[PDB]
Amino acid sequence: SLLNVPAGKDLPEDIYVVIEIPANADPIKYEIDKESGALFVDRFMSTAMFYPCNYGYINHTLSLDGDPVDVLVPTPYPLQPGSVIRCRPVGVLKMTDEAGEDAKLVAVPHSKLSKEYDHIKDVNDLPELLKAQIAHFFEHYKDLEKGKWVKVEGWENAEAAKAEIVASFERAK
Amino acid sequence: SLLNVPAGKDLPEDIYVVIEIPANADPIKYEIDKESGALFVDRFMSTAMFYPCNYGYINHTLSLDGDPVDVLVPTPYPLQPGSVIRCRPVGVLKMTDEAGEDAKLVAVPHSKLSKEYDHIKDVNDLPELLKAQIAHFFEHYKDLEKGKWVKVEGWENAEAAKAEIVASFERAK
Amino acid sequence: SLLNVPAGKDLPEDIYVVIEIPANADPIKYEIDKESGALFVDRFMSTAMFYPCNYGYINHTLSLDGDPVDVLVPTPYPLQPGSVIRCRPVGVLKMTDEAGEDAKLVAVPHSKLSKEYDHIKDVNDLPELLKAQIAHFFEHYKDLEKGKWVKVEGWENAEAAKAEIVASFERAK
Amino acid sequence: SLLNVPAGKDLPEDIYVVIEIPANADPIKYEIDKESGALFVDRFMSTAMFYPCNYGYINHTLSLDGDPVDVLVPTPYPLQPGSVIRCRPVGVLKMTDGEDAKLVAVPHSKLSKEYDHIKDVNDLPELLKAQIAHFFEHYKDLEWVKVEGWENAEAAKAEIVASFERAK
Amino acid sequence: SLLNVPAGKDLPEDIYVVIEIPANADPIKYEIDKESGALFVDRFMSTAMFYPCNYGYINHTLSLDGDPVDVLVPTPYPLQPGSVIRCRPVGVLKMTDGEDAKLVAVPHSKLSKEYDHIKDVNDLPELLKAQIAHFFEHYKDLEWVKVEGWENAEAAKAEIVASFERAK
Amino acid sequence: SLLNVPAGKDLPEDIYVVIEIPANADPIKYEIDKESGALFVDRFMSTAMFYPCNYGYINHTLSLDGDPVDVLVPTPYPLQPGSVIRCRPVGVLKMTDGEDAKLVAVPHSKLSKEYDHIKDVNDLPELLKAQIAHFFEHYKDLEWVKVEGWENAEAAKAEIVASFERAK
Repeated sequence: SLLNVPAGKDLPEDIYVVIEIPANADPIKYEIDKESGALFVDRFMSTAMFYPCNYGYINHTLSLDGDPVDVLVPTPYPLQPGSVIRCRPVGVLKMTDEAGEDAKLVAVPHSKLSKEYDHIKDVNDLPELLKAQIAHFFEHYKDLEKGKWVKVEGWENAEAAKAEIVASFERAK
Repeated sequence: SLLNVPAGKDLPEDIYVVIEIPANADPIKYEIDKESGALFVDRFMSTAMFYPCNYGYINHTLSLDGDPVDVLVPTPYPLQPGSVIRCRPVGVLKMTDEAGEDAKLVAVPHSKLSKEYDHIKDVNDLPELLKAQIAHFFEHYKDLEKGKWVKVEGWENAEAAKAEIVASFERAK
Repeated sequence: SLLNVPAGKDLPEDIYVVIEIPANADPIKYEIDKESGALFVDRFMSTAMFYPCNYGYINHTLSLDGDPVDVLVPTPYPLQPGSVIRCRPVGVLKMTDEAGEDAKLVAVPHSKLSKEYDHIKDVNDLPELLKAQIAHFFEHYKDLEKGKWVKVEGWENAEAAKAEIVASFERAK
Repeated sequence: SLLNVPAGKDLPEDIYVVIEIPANADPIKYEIDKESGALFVDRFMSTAMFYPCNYGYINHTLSLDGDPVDVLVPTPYPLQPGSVIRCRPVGVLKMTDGEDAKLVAVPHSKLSKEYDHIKDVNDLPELLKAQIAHFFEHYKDLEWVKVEGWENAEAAKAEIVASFERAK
Repeated sequence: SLLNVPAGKDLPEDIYVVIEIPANADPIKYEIDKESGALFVDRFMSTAMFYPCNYGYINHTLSLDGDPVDVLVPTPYPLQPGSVIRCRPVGVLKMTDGEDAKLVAVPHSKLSKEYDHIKDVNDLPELLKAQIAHFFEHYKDLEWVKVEGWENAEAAKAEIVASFERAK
Repeated sequence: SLLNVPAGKDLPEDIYVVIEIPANADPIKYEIDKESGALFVDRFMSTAMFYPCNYGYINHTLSLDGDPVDVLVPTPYPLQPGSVIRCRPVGVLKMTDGEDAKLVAVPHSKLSKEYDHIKDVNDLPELLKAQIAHFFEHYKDLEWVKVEGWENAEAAKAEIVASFERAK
């Protein structure tokens, strides 16, 4: 089951991300139940927006918010909700919402799966448009939800990202 | 696995439905094997029709036909086969086929996932067109299958639906 | 889980095939991890080609290459990656790659699921165009991958196919 | 522009069919406006059904009901509404609702060889023929038709010719 | 050909809307070239958003900004870019970026009954009305607009009439 | 109407490309009929391959093979068959089957900035350039071509100019 998926081959350089929401999909926010490993519908997004990247999490990680580390993974084509992709950390989007601090990692597919992201070694190597869309997205997707708000603080490098993976992995024990 | 999915949070008001066939999909009738929890192809429908709603079942229920209670769930967008959605009972379509009596529940997404179905508290609140299409569908999808026939008897309220859920849940023990 | 799926109802006549790649899909090569039963992204194909059939494997089989027997399954509509379909053996495509000998079976949906393939009792009954596309595909999909090469040797009948299923099934014990 | 398309290269064997509705598509019934040649939305179908084949007409034809000869064209993939496809007549589904007829035509061999074996109505897959009948029999239920039967390639050609001359 | 489409059967109650952008589609902003009538790619949207409704214009109309009256049309399924749909005005979303207005129209009852109950702007689903405002408010962020509010069916008709006469 | 589209705003730097085949679509080869301007089905491809880019031509051009200059245009999302997109030439893939050439053009900066960095053929992603070569090299296998190589933006412009003047 997805529950048995490893955090990665060689953390924090080599990780697996369990996909929950494909890029460019209909406004359905899926989430993998951590008890059954099944794909649950979290909710139908209220805004007319779509995820700019595939969104998921790293298994066997535990962050301060109590949940696993979530990651955005750009790929040539949208992935199946519930699939596992091997990728590597390149940065982190830092923000704050009605609950407190939030941080989402950005990771690109591993060289074994494609050589299109080999030159992307850090947050500053990602296409600027993409970065702008990701920020804009998180900053506005919950707008039609009363009580929820998001403020994008900024981006951090691969080091900070790998830092979060290792911290959260050790903490998950 | 899907096999471990609960019948619901608070039966019969709050239930989870395991989706097998998305709305508006290609003529493939999927079914979750109750032994493996895997999605099996039951058959390729012979008629040029499509399910008007997402179709699935409530786990941990056992009706008189020997199988779990099946439900039709309307949503804004088609759901992934094998996903679990939290919804609530609003009515039941009663019919008879070559095997005997058959009844399929209609349930709408729970308020947590969307507020579009809050005003739909009973079978009589559902759009008439939708009800007509659901009946028409079940009454004709097996037409090109020799030996199978369906006759729609009628609709019943939320009470009758919740009655079926509770009966079948207790019976599943 | 998919890991618990049987090789078939009555080998080698009646088998189940676990689907990994749907026909006519985007260039993503999926693969079911044999440890978790989860769907992993193997890689993004480099060529501008798509699988002519649904591609998967028979569970509980072990061939000489160390992996389960893989099968190509034509259907009216593309199947969900990770679904299980009941079909029957009609032939085998024989070829050789940079690793050595390779053979892929062709199987058509079982009569229970559809009556469109009943007249297809052997490799020679398959549409010639289809056979040409399958061969062409395997012969060129890895062209943009340095080190990999494929040479199609030829087709064999239902007998040879059933032979491979039985050998690999017994060997998997 | 779509209005300027000919009935075909060589009636009634070789014809051009203007596609209005694609096979396996959403229940939106489009129709080319004979005045502008633009694609109009005729109506949203009310039954949960889809056309088992692409659906269109042969331009420059006039059947007794005042409309051009309409045809169903099976293809390996759905065509674009408003595209034109070269085919050859293979049969006609007769029915009554007055009297109505829908021809079946397959892609001309210049576009594909997948249909060379289908010379007549009987050559068409039984299931396909059965899905077409059922569809036309039931798609207007929530709004009626009775399927009379199938007629041959010659009958199909006869309908094309009559309607074409009749259009002149 | 698309240029030859009329403003409608009976302005301002019964109108034809030429669809340029489908609902829920990829972020590609198309626009019909008023000179050729062909479908041009205006630009690729930079925000991760999609039109909650089909978007187009009423031919033969001229608003103050030199363009025809643009309309948003909700349908059960996305329409084809370049298709024409018969509708009836139900409201207008006002905003400023000069001043801008976007009418909302629903499918004419001849195409569907699903909207007969929507006689006015208030009849439209609150969420739908809220997604339209937010979209127009935020889709050009990465390239600005301020939503003033919603006006009624009468206001909508008034805009159609003025722009139509103004086009003459 | 599609016949009335110009070759571009400013040849050979700024050109309009009429798209006939979308990127990543079903193996249906469409082509705009130069007589009606309607979208015709040329044939159903027999190989399991798809165009890695949108494919079309520059209207009002006449290459030596009697056809207009054909172009491949990479976009973030597949375009609609029959739409027109403003681009700028960046290269040309040469081959022999007589001699054949296919220009590559990217979206004009007015539509997107995602391609401003691609000034020449070498600027195009190696993989993309490699998928285009392989595709044209193998798509007609089940029905032949040999890829000669890639030429620059200047070579591309030269082809546009010659064919345009030649069309006059």
